[PDB]
Amino acid sequence: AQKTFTVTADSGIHARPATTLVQAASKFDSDINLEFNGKTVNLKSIMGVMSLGIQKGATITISAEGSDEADALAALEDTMSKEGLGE
Amino acid sequence: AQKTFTVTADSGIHARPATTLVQAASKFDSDINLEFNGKTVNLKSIMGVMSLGIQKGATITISAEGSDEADALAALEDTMSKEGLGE
Amino acid sequence: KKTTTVGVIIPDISNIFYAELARGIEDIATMYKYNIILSNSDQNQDKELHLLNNMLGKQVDGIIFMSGNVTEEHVEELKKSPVPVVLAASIESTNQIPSVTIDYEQAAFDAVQSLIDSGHKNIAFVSGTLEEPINHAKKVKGYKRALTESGLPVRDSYIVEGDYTYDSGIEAVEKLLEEDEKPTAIFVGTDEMALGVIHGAQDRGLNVPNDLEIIGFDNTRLSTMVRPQLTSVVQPMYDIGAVAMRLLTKYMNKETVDSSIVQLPHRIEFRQSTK
Amino acid sequence: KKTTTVGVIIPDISNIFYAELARGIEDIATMYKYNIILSNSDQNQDKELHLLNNMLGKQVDGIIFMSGNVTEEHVEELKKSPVPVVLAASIESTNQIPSVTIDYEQAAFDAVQSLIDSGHKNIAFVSGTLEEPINHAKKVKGYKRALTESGLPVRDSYIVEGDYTYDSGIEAVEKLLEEDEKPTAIFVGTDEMALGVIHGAQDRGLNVPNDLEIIGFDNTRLSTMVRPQLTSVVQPMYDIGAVAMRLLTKYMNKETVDSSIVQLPHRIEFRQSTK
Ligand SMILES: O=P(O)(O)OC[C@H]1O[C@@H](O)[C@H](O)[C@@H](O)[C@@H]1O
Ligand SMILES: O=P(O)(O)OC[C@H]1O[C@@H](O)[C@H](O)[C@@H](O)[C@@H]1O
Repeated sequence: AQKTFTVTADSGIHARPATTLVQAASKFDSDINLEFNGKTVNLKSIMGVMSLGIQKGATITISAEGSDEADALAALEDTMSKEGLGE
Repeated sequence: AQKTFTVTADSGIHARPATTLVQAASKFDSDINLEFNGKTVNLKSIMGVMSLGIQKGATITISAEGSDEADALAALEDTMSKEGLGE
Repeated sequence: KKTTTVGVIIPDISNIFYAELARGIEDIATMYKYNIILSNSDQNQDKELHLLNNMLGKQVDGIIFMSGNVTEEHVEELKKSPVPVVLAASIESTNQIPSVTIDYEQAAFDAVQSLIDSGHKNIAFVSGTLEEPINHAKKVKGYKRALTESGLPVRDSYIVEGDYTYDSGIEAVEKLLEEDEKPTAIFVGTDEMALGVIHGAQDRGLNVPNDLEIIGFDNTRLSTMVRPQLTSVVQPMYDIGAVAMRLLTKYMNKETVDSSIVQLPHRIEFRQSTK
Repeated sequence: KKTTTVGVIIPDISNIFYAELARGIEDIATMYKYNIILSNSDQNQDKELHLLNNMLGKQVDGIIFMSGNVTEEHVEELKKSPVPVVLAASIESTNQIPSVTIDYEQAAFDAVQSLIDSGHKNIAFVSGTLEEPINHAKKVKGYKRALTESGLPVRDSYIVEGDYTYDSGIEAVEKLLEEDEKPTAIFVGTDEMALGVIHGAQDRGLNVPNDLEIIGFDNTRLSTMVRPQLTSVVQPMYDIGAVAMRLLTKYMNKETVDSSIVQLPHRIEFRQSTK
């Protein structure tokens, strides 16, 4: 119901690669969130995700709760590396 | 009915400073033209003026023929230096 | 009644700074099925105020406004607007108009503080047009506050204003180098000017960061297109435009808004212009 | 029936190159009382074709299209459009669709020719995505033609492709420097890449222009924000957008059109990256 990564993107989770990671989680039914520095937000929210300011080298944990958990989590893990964000 | 200048602008007569010189001549009634390298065009035309590609250091001669010649020519001489194009 | 198209007023789209914010806005508008009507104002209050009517007179579901100087008169007309208006990378003291930015004053302070923590006592500030509130009200104050809190002098000859152009950056270092007590570090309020400051100093033969450390602001792509690579305060241009648009879609679609005053996180990317 | 607003499709507004063209378009649209609906496509043919309908489906008096690859399919749909369409800084072989650009092939040639006239025999070319016709159909050919006409070899290992990013510029010089017969001059198809080529070579210790002369393309503001200052082929980005818009207002208002195929003058700004 979740996976953890280390952001490799030098720009961290921001700009288009962040709009892309949001777009992706939004294509699901489950409830996807982002855990960072002890703060969890809705991975389907632009403001939420961008209000965290996740820099490079940080550790994050995307969680999924719904009828398509593994699918969301797996698709996002694919987006994570497809976008060079982390793994 | 006309004045001659030497373009000082390093960018020559292009971009916004060229759109400005066009805008200015267009605010008159007379017939304003630009003489360059043996080519004359309507100083009220964007395509015409930009099709000449007037670089820095070139010599040009703006001409005016109408009921407000001196006014156009004088206002343009003011625009010429106001825009750092030449004198 | 509604067109699903928002209008955006911007000083100059050709400036990398504003072009970056525009891309974020545009991306999010697209995401939420909106259209944008971009218009350049060139920091002309008259043009700016006029362009406001135009957009409203073309009935747009929203307005994103950007400007180096949001005056009382601007605020008055913006409060009158029939549709939600969100300010991007711009500020007005009363906070009556929604806006998305970063904590400029705090970011300037952190920047200078790191130069002080590095052993610098003579630190200058090359600023953009001092008239613009982000400069005199925030960046300058953050710079001064970092100085006073460390019990350092706050000399006005150590603050020279540029005009955001790379050349003003050059002219600024030369003027600063004419000072008897030469600064050892320089905080520049913009990346483009910081490149001019770096070059103007290398042309004078000094070495960055050995003879002079430098820090810029915005962390644009120019920061990595210099040698040494510019240490720069990070302002997420794209996020600011993106989030300012999202905030706008919240007002437009009447969603739950936590705050109309948003300050995204900022940090400093340390590279080579600092030790 | 008519809205007095033209739609503009662009790969990426945050890129200084396109941001410059947009400012010219916007200025002229303003001059002729038009509104613009900007939309980013990111060089995605699917996105591009889709955005075409959108604009038409919102009834616009015109369309200015920009793209690195205007394919036969693009041309087909553009000919079908009910409104005047003008291509800016983009090309399609048949010339059936109006367009404003410069003579790319001739400009690449002049660039290389000046390097040959300077005594260079081993001249390379760092290019952008080779798939895009402006590159393989024009810039490359102009580069090759300058070589053959002077009776010089046309080696394919002397042509490396970048992706327009400053980093690819760096990677390109290193690859070119791995060659046994080192090039003495390098023509880069874009200013941003040329900066990377200049830096990548200075990081390898070589001196520009003594060990290696370089020439870029576009003459953006980056050309003067480098040391040495980049010699660059001049493409009037703003004029191209401005004139492409004017040409469009001529078609829209049914005025007299001399030619729908326009090539603005180009020249070379010689600075310090060349001797
Ligand atoms: O992108 P750069 O070169 O850092 O420039 C950014 C600056 O550009 C200026 O034009 C704006 O007025 C400033 O507010 C902005 O910070
Ligand atoms: O502005 P610069 O850095 O020279 O880059 C211009 C280039 O930018 C690229 O993104 C475009 O695909 C090219 O067609 C264009 O020439």
